[PDB]
Amino acid sequence: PHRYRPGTVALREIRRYQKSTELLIRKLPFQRLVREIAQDFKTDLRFQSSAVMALQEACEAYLVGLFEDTNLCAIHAKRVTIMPKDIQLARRIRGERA
Amino acid sequence: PHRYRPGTVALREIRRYQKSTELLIRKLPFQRLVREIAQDFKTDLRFQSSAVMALQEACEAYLVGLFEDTNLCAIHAKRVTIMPKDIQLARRIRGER
Amino acid sequence: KTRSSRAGLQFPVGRVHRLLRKGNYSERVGAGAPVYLAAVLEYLTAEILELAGNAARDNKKTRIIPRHLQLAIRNDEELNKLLGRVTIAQGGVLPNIQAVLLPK
Amino acid sequence: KAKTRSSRAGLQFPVGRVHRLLRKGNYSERVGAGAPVYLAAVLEYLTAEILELAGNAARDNKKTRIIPRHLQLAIRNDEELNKLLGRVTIAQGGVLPNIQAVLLPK
Amino acid sequence: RKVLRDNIQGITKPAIRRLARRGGVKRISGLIYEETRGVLKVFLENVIRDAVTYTEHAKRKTVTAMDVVYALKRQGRTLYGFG
Amino acid sequence: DNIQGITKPAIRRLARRGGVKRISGLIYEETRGVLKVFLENVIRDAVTYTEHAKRKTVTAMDVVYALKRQGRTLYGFGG
Amino acid sequence: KESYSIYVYKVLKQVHPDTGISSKAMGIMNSFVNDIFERIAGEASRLAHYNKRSTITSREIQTAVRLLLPGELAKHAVSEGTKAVTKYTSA
Amino acid sequence: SRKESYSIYVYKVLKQVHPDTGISSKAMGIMNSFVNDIFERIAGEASRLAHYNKRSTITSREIQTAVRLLLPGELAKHAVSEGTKAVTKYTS
DNA sequence: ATCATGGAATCATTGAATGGAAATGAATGGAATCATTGGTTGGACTCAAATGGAATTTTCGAACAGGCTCAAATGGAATCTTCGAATGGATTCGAATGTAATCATTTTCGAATGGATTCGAATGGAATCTTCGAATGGAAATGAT
DNA sequence: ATCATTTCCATTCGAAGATTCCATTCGAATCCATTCGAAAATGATTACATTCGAATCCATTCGAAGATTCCATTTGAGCCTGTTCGAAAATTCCATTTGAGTCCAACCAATGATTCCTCTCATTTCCATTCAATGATTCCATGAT
Repeated sequence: PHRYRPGTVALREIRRYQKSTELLIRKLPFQRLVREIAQDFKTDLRFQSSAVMALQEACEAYLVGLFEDTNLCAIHAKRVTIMPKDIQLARRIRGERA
Repeated sequence: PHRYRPGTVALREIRRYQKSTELLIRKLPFQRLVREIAQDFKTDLRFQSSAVMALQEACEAYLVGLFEDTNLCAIHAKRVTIMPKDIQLARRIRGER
Repeated sequence: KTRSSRAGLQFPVGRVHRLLRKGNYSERVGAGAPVYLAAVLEYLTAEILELAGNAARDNKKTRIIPRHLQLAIRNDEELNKLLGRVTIAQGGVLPNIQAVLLPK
Repeated sequence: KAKTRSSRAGLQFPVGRVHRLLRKGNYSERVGAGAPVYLAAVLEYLTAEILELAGNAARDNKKTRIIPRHLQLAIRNDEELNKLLGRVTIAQGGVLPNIQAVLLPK
Repeated sequence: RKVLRDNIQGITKPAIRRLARRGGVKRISGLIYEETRGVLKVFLENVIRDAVTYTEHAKRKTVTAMDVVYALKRQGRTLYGFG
Repeated sequence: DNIQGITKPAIRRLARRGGVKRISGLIYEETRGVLKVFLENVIRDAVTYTEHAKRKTVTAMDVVYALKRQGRTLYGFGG
Repeated sequence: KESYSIYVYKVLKQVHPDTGISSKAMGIMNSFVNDIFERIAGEASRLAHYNKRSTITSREIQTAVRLLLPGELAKHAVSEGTKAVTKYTSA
Repeated sequence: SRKESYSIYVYKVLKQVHPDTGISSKAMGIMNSFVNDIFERIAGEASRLAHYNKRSTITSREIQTAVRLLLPGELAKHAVSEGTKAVTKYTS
């Protein structure tokens, strides 16, 4: 039997997803999530498909940015594992919070 | 002889300066620094005294903010001492760097 | 009668109309717009003045100073976020010490 | 006779239209005849710089056609465009391949 | 209609993982995924509120890509490509 | 050597108003860099405003416009 | 030669009738009004433009305040603006 | 009813710089977004300059101080150059 | 060190999709002519910003003592990565619905404008008062037993 | 928890000065009336978003082995902080100089408005060529031995 060591497929995935630009969240889940949120704001709305595509581009771009900063926070704490305390520190210094 | 333990006069300095609003840099040096810096852009200029006050207000407000975030970074690293590495992380996350 | 009176405002509906016309925001300004705007301005001035005043007499003082405005702004959530990117000259900070720096 | 102001300024970008958008966009009641010339110049210049660096990255990806990934590589590897677009998102740009040193194996 | 509820769970753990990898993340604690779902949820709310505000102002019932683009610029997260 | 006029005690006072219990020794120069960069970026912008008004005096309003542009809006000096 | 001081003072007297203002605290108040004015007016101008309309009405100012003001501040301000406008028409 | 973009111009400049390279529809949309963005940043800052100075006109001098304020460093110097040269060519 | 595994980067292959072209439509920028005034220029003037040099109040500092934080190194607990694959979920596609958006020509209102006047808000200058700065002991930590 | 020098905090007084209350004024908002367009509206007409189920593809997740990262701990250095103490230099004061910035007024120069039209640029179908989807392909970094 052959088994990669923990961290190997991770590094290879970093290389794989940093080389690509395709959207990383599947499309239908993200669309339903958009309709749920917007419905809780106003009822009886529809969406141009390009509006959900804008939303999803903006979102993945925001989250990937945030994981960059989260990861700098783990490493600052001498860790390799991103934790919620890392994310929360990123968002507090970004001034999105607290 | 009696001497406070290390860290107490610090905590009390924190209490004293968070309780007050005065500018903390003495003013003449800061005016000198401002005029020098401005010279390198246009020669030779003058200043409304209120302009130097505006700059100094903005400078100190920025620095206190930056020490807030720096200190959260130190604490995040399980330290009580702010290090340049902390300032650099604060500034990189703020997107100043 | 000034439009401020017919709207019940301390803030100047006429002047706000002139700044709107004269500020390059659009070719033409309806007469409802300076009314509703000057309303919002007087309102927010008032909310800040209330919370600031409160802090001014719980700090044992007669006259609102920037420190009191700063206490008001930062201890209120929605004013704080509205003025998130603003610096109050002579505001100070509001006292906060990280627990882990405390003794014992 | 009839010759356009873009020609009289030596420009690829349309000085007339930049002048109409200036008048029609509520920046001021009046637009000097010099302001749209100089603006259309700065816009054409920055378009040229971006396309320059994007074309370069498209030619190291061995492809004929600039795609958003290429604009994104151009922006983020150039220091000053990067800052100009610090707060901007290129749809379908991706990120710059960068792995923190300490995550590499030993 | 049908009832929309719990859709943030549709953003699965593997997709949060892919987003973490494009962002340079080697190892993800198990409490990250729900925290990510939290932050995403706030992000979309703050964008979508403003977009809907532009659409309501246009007396429209269809949210347009321009409404999203205006909201994002307004929010400080300017987007190119729908413009 | 005017950046040295911003002394160590003044940097430490600012750090205390910021809630800082203990200051490493390399902080002081590092702060001195950051302060200087701050002053550069604002004062450059302020001076540009002065140059455009064809003035020789940098005015508090020039400073305020610069700060607003830099994302550091200041209340109390005329805007 | 202009300020908002007489109105800031009037409203202050309305809300807290026996307290005063420092000079510089009044400067804070004037700066605050001008900042918020400019944010509302600016966003309203954009809303007009986006909708291909040449005029800024109270409906623009309203959508502006909703975009610009957080939560409960938005809700109260929308009310007090709508009540100033109906009160203005019938009077 | 019809719309406008900068595609013909972006495409012209593309031909000048990199004569055998093409541009995708999405890359062009990115470019259109970039021009409209920067247009709005310059025009906005210049408008602010006129108001600040009690003037009713945006002249090429406004556009220029705008460009100095908005663009970083070497980008500013090149762009100011390219604009000043188009303007003198335009008048004289 | 040697070699097997499995993922990746590389070979054109064979065609779907996407561009860059060509043909013309309709609309917009250019052209050429002006009241029209904002910009400019200038001559006179006031306000504020050094400058200066002296007292003066005050910060700053170099230098040591020893506390205590920080860092390195250490052990095991626990948590997170890798693995296979049934299958749930998504993606695809073709289509029918119907609903909202958009183009169009009808005027309902509303906001521009501009002249002539009241009234209001700016400013300055005088008092009323709050705030600040003392000196002076009491609660209160905070360090040593 | 114990009593003990610090210092914080409060207190109570006196003037220093900053608010504000008020006299004056001149500039701005109102009024009032009118031209003319931007906004509102309806109605016919797309069209593209929503929805459908069916087929097909792709991704998910459940549950477990064990790898290895996180953390708790000790422990020893090195680097902080706190006590003066001398001491420079920031401050305060005041008084001068005078250059810049302002303010009208007469004036020049350049920007609007507009009508006709021609030249450009938008969009469309048309077609050529790049991109891609897949398949086997050798290459190669990793993992077992």
